[PDB]
Amino acid sequence: FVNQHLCGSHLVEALYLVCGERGFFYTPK
Amino acid sequence: GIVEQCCTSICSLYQLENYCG
Repeated sequence: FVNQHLCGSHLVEALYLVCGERGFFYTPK
Repeated sequence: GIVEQCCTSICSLYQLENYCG
């Protein structure tokens, strides 16, 4: 699921799934 | 940043993990 174009909610979902309990930062700008 | 790497180009696990805590 990670090796494709991932935008908006699709990118956030991928970060969520990958990072798990480590959490993540999403900074689009 | 992440949009340029994963949205306007093809994402990778390597790159996504750069954004994990």
